[PDB]
Amino acid sequence: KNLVFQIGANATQQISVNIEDMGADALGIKEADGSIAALHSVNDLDVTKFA
Amino acid sequence: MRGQIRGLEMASKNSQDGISLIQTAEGALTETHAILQRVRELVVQAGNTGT
Repeated sequence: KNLVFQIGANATQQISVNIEDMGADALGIKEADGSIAALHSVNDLDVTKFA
Repeated sequence: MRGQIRGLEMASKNSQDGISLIQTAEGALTETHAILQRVRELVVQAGNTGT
């Protein structure tokens, strides 16, 4: 579901743009990861969990 | 000869009324064009998805 912009007065004179981020915008491979890589932007350990 | 003379003048007037009719039709096609241009524009921007 790209961001097709119309840019020209003719066919296929267009630009495709994509965008993503949310709470789970930390490290990623295809998905973020489980215990890491999203909750490093949603949960962010230091509740007691560095001592 | 008279037959062809008078009928040839009247043939001129016939062609002239033909011109007139065609000018009317064509004017309708002018305003047709202007409208279709508007349409094309509305399609281009309407094809400017994303915004």
